[PDB]
Amino acid sequence: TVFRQENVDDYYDTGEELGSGQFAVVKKCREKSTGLQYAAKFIKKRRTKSSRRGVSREDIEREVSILKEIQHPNVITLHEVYENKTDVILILELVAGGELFDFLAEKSLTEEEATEFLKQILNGVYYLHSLQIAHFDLKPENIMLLDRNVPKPRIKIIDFGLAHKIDFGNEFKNIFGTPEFVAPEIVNYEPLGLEADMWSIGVITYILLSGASPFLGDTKQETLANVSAVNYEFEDEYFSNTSALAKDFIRRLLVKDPKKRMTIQDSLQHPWIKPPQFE
Ligand SMILES: Nc1ncnc2c1ncn2[C@@H]1O[C@H](COP(=O)(O)OP(=O)(O)NP(=O)(O)O)[C@@H](O)[C@H]1O
Repeated sequence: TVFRQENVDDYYDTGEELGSGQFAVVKKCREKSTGLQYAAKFIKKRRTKSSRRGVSREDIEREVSILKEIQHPNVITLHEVYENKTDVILILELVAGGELFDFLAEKSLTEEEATEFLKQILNGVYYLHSLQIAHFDLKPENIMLLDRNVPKPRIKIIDFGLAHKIDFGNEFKNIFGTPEFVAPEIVNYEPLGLEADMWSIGVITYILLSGASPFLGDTKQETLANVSAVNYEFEDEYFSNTSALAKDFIRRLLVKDPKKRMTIQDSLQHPWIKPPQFE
């Protein structure tokens, strides 16, 4: 699929840098015709047929296709796409309140504050999974707040760089996100499905409640070994006054066998809730 090839600077003015990844730099921008602000994600294209630098056209088109399908309060949306010889430029919904990662760094959360965030994450993931979209890179950096200065911030899931449509219940292409957050099936290069996101949600929940990471070792390989072995525990120092239902929720997500793990629908009915890899 080919995108708009006009100069993005003819239609937008760019401002501050919002962040960067391994694929992209993201800048605040303002559309000239409307005065509305967006996040322009510049993704560097591959320069050759066999290069490791940049992102393949297949991968860029997948992220764009997935983003084009999305419309939900807890996910970012895609406004426009441009391209030139060097970059594809995705004009994304702006999330101006910073990462959940930054917010957590500033202040461990009460169970209420943690569930406030978590219910919104679950709603966003319920939407994605209903569409058979596995995000495959859920972690606190990829949850962003609309406004960080309110007592109950609204959030949006970002970073669809690893997202895939799951047509047959599993896909096999070795996707591999961030070691602290990946499920055992990712570590073991097994077929992957929507269940991998549910494991990541378990890890996120553990961190929200404690400020500690359940599998983190001193090296990436050690983290990955810990993940595969389900080598975590609830340290009393962090969890002694945390509710047993909260621990139950996490326990039912941090399950090696993806078939035995809670689904997104299960997680919403749970009594606690219910109303790249190499060094
Ligand atoms: N819609 C947005 N609004 C505000 N900031 C954003 C937005 N999208 C991305 N960012 C920031 O830009 C950073 C990089 O974007 P991201 O989509 O993660 O790029 P990537 O290089 O494709 N993937 P990764 O390597 O996993 O970071 C993020 O970590 C955020 O800090």
